[PDB]
Amino acid sequence: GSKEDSVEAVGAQLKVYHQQYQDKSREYDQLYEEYTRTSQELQMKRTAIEAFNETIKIFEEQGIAEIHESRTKLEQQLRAQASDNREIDKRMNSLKPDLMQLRKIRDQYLVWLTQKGARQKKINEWLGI
Amino acid sequence: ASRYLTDMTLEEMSRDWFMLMPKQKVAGSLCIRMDQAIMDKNIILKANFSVIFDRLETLILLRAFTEEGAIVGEISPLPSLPGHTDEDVKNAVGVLIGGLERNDNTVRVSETLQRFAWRSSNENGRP
Repeated sequence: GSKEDSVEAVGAQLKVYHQQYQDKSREYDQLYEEYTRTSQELQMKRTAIEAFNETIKIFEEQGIAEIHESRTKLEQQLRAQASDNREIDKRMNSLKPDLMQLRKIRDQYLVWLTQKGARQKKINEWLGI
Repeated sequence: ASRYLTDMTLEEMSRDWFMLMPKQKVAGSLCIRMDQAIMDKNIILKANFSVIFDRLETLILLRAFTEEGAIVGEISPLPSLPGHTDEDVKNAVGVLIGGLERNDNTVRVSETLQRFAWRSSNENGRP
């Protein structure tokens, strides 16, 4: 209980850094999976708005009226979804430095323990295998 | 700018390895270790390091692997000493390559190492 105490305490820090990296990694994948979900729906809402107002221009030269409100509702939901989709892009943009720095310092703690005598079985226990 | 590249997995970073004829040198606060009993094989230098301004910033770990996956060399910062510089890492690689080639080993660097701090120019390998 002296120099090994420092090894055990640092090895405990390796656990916390590993959890935090995996906890923010799990958070980052939820944001990306939901981000591509909304942008695909933004696409569909977009060309649906096209075919909406294109059913107007294609038959306004001849002259079917209450359809304008459906297009106004879609354009309302479009920029409301694009707003929330922008917030998702902002949330996970501030995570990349967190993920990179957590991963780098996790590796540096792993290497520090290796140089101090911690074998591979000790490293896996702190890493949850 | 400002990235973190990893050629090695967590297993490769943490794997135990043994040297029959240990040789250790020091380049700054980096520790260069290699097994002098290794001869006539193709060795690859794989490293984890951060970059900044498209230059190698800080080395996390470097290890030398044979074709079969055995670890025969390593460069790592000393745990009790402060950090190192871009120039220190390159000097360490030159010491490891030069010392590994004295035993007729064909040492190569990875694609990421070749982009920010490479060496050698390489020699022929034996079957």
